[PDB]
Amino acid sequence: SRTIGIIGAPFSKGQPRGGVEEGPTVLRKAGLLEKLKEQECDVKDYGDLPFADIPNDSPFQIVKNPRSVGKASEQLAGKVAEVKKNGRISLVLGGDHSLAIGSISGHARVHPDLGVIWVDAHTDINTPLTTTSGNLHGQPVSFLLKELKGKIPDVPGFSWVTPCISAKDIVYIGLRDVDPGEHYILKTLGIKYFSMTEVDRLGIGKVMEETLSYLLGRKKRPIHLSFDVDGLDPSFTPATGTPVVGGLTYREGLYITEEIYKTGLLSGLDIMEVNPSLGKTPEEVTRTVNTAVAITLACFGLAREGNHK
Amino acid sequence: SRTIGIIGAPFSKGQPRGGVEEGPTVLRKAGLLEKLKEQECDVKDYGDLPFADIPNDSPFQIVKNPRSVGKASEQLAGKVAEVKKNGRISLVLGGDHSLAIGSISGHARVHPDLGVIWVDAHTDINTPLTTTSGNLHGQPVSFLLKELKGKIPDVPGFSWVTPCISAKDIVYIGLRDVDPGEHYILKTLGIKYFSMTEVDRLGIGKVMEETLSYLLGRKKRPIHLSFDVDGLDPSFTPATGTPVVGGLTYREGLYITEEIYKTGLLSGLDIMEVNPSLGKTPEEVTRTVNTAVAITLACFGLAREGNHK
Amino acid sequence: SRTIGIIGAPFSKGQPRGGVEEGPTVLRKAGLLEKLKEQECDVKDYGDLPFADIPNDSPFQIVKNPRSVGKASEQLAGKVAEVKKNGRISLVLGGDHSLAIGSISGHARVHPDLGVIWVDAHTDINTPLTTTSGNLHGQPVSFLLKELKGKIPDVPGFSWVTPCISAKDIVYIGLRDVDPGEHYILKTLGIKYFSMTEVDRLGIGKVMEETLSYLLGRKKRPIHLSFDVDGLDPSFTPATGTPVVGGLTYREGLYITEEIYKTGLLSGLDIMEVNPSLGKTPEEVTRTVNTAVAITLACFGLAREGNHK
Ligand SMILES: N[C@@H](CSCC[B-](O)(O)O)C(=O)O
Ligand SMILES: N[C@@H](CSCC[B-](O)(O)O)C(=O)O
Ligand SMILES: N[C@@H](CSCC[B-](O)(O)O)C(=O)O
Ligand SMILES: [Mn+2]
Ligand SMILES: [Mn+2]
Ligand SMILES: [Mn+2]
Ligand SMILES: [Mn+2]
Ligand SMILES: [Mn+2]
Ligand SMILES: [Mn+2]
Repeated sequence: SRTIGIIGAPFSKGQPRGGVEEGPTVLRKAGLLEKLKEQECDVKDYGDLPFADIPNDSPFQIVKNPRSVGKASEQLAGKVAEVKKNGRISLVLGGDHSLAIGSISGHARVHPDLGVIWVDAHTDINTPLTTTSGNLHGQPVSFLLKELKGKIPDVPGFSWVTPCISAKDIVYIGLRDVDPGEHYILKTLGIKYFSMTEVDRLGIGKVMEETLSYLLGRKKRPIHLSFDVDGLDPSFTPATGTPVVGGLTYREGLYITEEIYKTGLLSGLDIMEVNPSLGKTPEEVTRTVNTAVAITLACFGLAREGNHK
Repeated sequence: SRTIGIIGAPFSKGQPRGGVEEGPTVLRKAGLLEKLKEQECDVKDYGDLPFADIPNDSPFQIVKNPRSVGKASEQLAGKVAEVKKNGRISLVLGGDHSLAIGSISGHARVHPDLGVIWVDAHTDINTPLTTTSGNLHGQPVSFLLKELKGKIPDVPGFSWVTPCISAKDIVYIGLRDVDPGEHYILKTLGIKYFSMTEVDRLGIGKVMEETLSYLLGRKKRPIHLSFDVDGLDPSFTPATGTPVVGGLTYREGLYITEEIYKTGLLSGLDIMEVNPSLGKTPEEVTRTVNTAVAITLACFGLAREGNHK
Repeated sequence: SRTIGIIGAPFSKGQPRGGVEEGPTVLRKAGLLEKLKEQECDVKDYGDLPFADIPNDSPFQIVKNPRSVGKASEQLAGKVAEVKKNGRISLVLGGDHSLAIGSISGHARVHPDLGVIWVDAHTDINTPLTTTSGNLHGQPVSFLLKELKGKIPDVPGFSWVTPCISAKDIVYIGLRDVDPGEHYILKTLGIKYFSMTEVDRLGIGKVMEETLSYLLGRKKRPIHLSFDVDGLDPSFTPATGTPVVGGLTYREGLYITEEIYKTGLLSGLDIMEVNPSLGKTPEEVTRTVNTAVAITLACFGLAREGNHK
């Protein structure tokens, strides 16, 4: 089969609300491990990463906690390279999407040929100089794209970073709130994306066929799914830091993941931006967490038509 | 036109919660008859079947109320054969889906060439030996399929049963919670099914075109729609005994039924698993019942584009 | 670019509930102007039309307030012809859809070649003689269609009306509650329509491609989008006078409008039937209004993939 390599990443300094740290904990408490075990893959829990805080982490321009966000990805990258070394799918239950920098970097150190599918309401492709909020959870892709090196200033904390993925190797699914600058980068660099407009016109079925043919056409290769829980509509994942109406349906989230599983090329997965302290009610938290687990489970074989040994 | 042959079937011993008996009553009280009359078909109410209880109905292995569930279908089968004899569409407003055994049997005694469309979140294809719950409302198809005879043990109450439908003659629409054994039967026997995954990939439009071409391709023939209210999402039919998230939308339920009506081959209909005592609030009950009536009405001509004489 | 010509039309006598008058006000207070200004079009606010009441406006048969509804459209028509004269897109934030009579008339006096896309749960094609409610907000299309002249009796208030649009030049999107007589007109006249049934079968993507090819096939030409807020499901626009379940999703409303914008042929827009006094709660009002603004904004360039100068 395909072994699972779990990695906790309770980090929240890539953004303002500290609750996303709760992510790994709640995800675990929801029985994620035994459910993956109920399925058919070996679960190797590498535990939760201990991110020692950086006492004097002054901002870079408008960018906050640059050193914390940077060392957090650095640790994670080395962590992801090890699970991928022990021949496994890296499964990061993170806090804020700024961790994708480390997740994808450590992943690419083992399989530099990987292609990325980014399910998000946002592009998270802002740079230190285009950012207006200064939150690093909305800039991970800029530090990763090869075509943007030269546009990324040397920020404290990211000297280790080497642009690992090119414009032609990533696909966005679910966009609906892209910054004017981010949109400029999408269109200028020619990044493949399926915003809600496209999902509406093609239907999720044609969307998945097209993103997979676009990435797996010429050559088969490792697939890194970075999944931001806010890619789905707030009625399904309300306990997230930046929710936007008109998102992917419960069902569309499962299709995406069931189709990615079937390629048999999943190599790394990120389950990001879940923040239970942001659910209106205790059920809003339970709804967001269960949808996140259901999502993760489809990535590893859980199919709605059924399964059997 | 096409005459309607209504049949009440207030039976609940095919499962654990006794409220599904309420089905016929609430469905009637919702004005189902006068609304069908407002449309263009003759309504002949054969009343509600009186299912005398079996005093000493001991279990078969783990299967409960086998004799009650069996005689309930037996009566219903003979009842369905009569309405189909008086040249009409049999319309069973049942309790639990175990009644499908009788509905489809009595139907096939008149038109053994019928093809079946099973709208459900479940396959209900468990046998007495594969069942874990032992509830007969999740085993009707096994007693019906010809390819499973030889696998079905002789259960008290079903000596009258003769496998009437073959694997190649039934289509599932809406699956999302199939047991590991049920999935084995689907795949082994090669039963046509459109789980939520397929509905997501093809869209309900291609799904209906494909299930109808699959059943009505070679030859036109009587169509039996067995509709489990839980085939639709709990946000539309919450007052049911086994609800599952990610189901058919209000709109998708109507399309299915509007397309089935248009074939002009509807011959039998089952409106199952509605249980008002299971609605959280009085409106949860009203929502589930009205959606059930709206569904039944589309089966008989009610179209969203409009109608006229 | 394409200049915007805003027109307030706080009129409610085309129907029974007086709250729709609130429309222009709430729509404005929601920041509609500055948001359109944030985009890329010149906003010229022609203010809100003052509809002096007609003291002795007795009914025509069963038709109520004929003289008020008629003079309201008459003023509006002359108003719409002026904005269209100052080279702009007429944007009417009305009350009840009876105003479409004036909106489309004054529009056609400037561009008689316009084609119409009518997003509604209803056809609003009843005549004075087929109407049963006698509310003029459900009869605007009959006074407009050229093929129905001869069927429209001379009603007090509409002597100025000259059938401006032919059957072949209008497309309906979202129908789900058409009167038996209205359906007769649709089918008899051969009006192009995509009811919810079609939206379900084709998907909104094929629907928009087909309605645009149907109208913009032979020749490009001015497009008048008359948008009834009730065309969308009540879960998105609950504060409307005649809501019907099974409507267009939040996302489908945006696709329609994003695709219409892209043709670059939008010439007139009506944002009708919003009635805040009909929202159950203050958020039901806010939900209906924001969805209406989001809709209007997509008509003028707001795209979910993003925008930039
Ligand atoms: N465009 C916004 C996006 S914040 C959302 C971040 B994330 O996708 O990770 O939740 C920015 O620059 O902060
Ligand atoms: N697979 C379950 C299904 S229970 C649902 C039954 B019915 O579809 O009729 O609601 C079982 O064997 O009890
Ligand atoms: N068919 C109904 C429709 S009322 C709905 C009007 B409107 O679409 O404008 O909201 C009638 O004749 O009053
Ligand atoms: Mn993100
Ligand atoms: Mn996001
Ligand atoms: Mn069932
Ligand atoms: Mn079921
Ligand atoms: Mn209208
Ligand atoms: Mn309407």
